[PDB]
Amino acid sequence: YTPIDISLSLTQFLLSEFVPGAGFVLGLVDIIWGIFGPSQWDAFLVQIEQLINQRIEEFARNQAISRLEGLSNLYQIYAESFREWEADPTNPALREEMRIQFNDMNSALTTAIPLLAVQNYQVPLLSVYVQAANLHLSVLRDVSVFGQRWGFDAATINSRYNDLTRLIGNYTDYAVRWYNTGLERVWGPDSRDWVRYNQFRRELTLTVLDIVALFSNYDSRRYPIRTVSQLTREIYTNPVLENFDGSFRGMAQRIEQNIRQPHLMDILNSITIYTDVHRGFNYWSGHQITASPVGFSGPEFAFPLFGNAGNAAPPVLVSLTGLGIFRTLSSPLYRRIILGSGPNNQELFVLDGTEFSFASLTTNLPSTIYRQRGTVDSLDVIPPQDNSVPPRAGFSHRLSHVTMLSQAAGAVYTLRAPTFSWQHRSAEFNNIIPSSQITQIPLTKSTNLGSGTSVVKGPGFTGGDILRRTSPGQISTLRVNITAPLSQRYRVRIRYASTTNLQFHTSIDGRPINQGNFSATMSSGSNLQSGSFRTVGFTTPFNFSNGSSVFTLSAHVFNSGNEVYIDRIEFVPAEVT
Repeated sequence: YTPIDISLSLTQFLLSEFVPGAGFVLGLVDIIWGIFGPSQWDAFLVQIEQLINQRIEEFARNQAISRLEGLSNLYQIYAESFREWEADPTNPALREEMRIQFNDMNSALTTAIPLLAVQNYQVPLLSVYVQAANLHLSVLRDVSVFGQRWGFDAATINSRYNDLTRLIGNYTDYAVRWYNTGLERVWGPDSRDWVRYNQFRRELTLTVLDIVALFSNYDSRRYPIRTVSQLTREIYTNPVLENFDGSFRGMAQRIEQNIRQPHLMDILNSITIYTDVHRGFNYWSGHQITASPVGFSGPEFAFPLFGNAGNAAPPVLVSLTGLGIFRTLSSPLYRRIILGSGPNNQELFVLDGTEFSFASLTTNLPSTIYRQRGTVDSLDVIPPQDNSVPPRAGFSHRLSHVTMLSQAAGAVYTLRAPTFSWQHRSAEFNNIIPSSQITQIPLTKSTNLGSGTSVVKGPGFTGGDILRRTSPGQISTLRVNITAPLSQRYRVRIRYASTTNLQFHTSIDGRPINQGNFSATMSSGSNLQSGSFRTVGFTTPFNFSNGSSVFTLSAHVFNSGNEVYIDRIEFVPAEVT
């Protein structure tokens, strides 16, 4: 198991078991920290060193691995003490131990951390910094909750919660600043650079950004109970270009521009693939996709045809079944040639096959084969989050969209390189609001946008993209399914940024429900950082009248020309005060 396999399972844990307790505490031991030896840490460092091409200087490299082993042994002491204390929480002995162990844990973290942010080696240390920072917020969150019951005085507990608050933000900002710096250091003009650039973005989303997005949930006073997030960002693969022995000069810009722009989240319904021929070689020449709005709250639309519809063989219909497409086994075809080219005998850089497999927890589903299988497996770059069940059940992402990159007009060869888009399994097909948890629903999971609302690129720490609007109006509208008894009262919070004070109004099924004044959070022309956002609630609770409702959100009472950014809304049970 690699840094990518560990990280994916950690993310699964953090998305399903985010509640203060022993289980959380021991959870972090079984997944990451219950390890002995540099081995895993050296593996975490190598994974990024060999990507940005920067091996950390020896001394610093060893010192960093050493602190990691130190934090590992100590947390193992801490976790055991906590397990015992929670069992006999009154035993003054156990309660003094926890205060002893806590302090040591905390001070070790405060010291190890800067050594994981060594000058000039900030980028390759990055996944190891994120793992420590995650541990730290976790322990600060620990006193903040059980400090009194351990015997701490309200004054220290209050200072710890203040540290937890300052750091949740400091850590978030550091990770995003360095991720963005390596990412640009890796960019280049030719296609070889794009493959490296995209690979950095891909792996660092899986091992850094996906963790950072959950840092906000450590704020114990804001998320007292089980809170549940959803990651809506997309990661990409391009079989034809990632497996090519060479490099098409100056093609990077083209490749990026081909990636679908910020948009509301949609569910893939089908792909109809078209086959052409050249020199006795059939290949995937073009295709057409059809997708539905989240929750299928709208009708199935279709995108224009990507590529060209060839006649060489009849169209193949790939239609969604099960929990989606969790695997693609691609077959790239590189027909190279020793020059002499009138427009006729040409080089081919395309795919002549791909097997699509459908996810399921119950049964083994029949895949849909387009011509033949291949050896380029998606699982090798986007692995299961759970390796104790077949990949069909432990899959971490599901296919969302397939573009089609082609050769520039005037290029003398045939390039048919489709970029595949992958969606995190957490972004559920439906928006479900149950009881006994603070359900988070990002606004990209909206059924539709209001006039003038834009889906803008996320800042890096929100787990996906965010909506924006510069004048009073309706933001968006979303279908919601309540599994909790309708008797349940809820309250809504809105994580947002705004250069102005304004009102947010909500309405369920046309009926006005909440309204309130929210204030500004940033100066005009400031660049978004964790501080720019605020998560504010409405005081008045409400009930849902029906199982499936249409929730609408709008902003008012402000001059146009101001930027308003809205990330997500949270449905908090009324009993949580």
